[PDB]
Amino acid sequence: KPCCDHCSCTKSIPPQCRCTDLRLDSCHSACKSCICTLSIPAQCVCDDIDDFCYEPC
Amino acid sequence: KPCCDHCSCTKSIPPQCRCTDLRLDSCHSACKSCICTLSIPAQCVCDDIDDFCYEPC
Repeated sequence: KPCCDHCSCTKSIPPQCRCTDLRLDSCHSACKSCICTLSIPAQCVCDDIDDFCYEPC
Repeated sequence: KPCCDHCSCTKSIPPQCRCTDLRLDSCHSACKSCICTLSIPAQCVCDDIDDFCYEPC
């Protein structure tokens, strides 16, 4: 489920945006590159770059 | 080498702070939990929580 509570974007055109959220167990559904701690519950980061931010969670 | 360009902190006492930086190849030297993409060059995130921010990079 694609949402982001904290998005960071560059100030250029096209903008470069990422979600810095750390989430439990898994990244949102639209995340293509999800990296996670090797523990349970997993703490996971999406590091996809996009020209937009997902809507707030 | 411990620095952070973007730190996020809660507004409570004690504060809870993390570095959201995505870095190439590895996390700073003081990072205890570093997670990284499986690619080269690796893109890595520290998700340590601390009651402080590292100084800017």
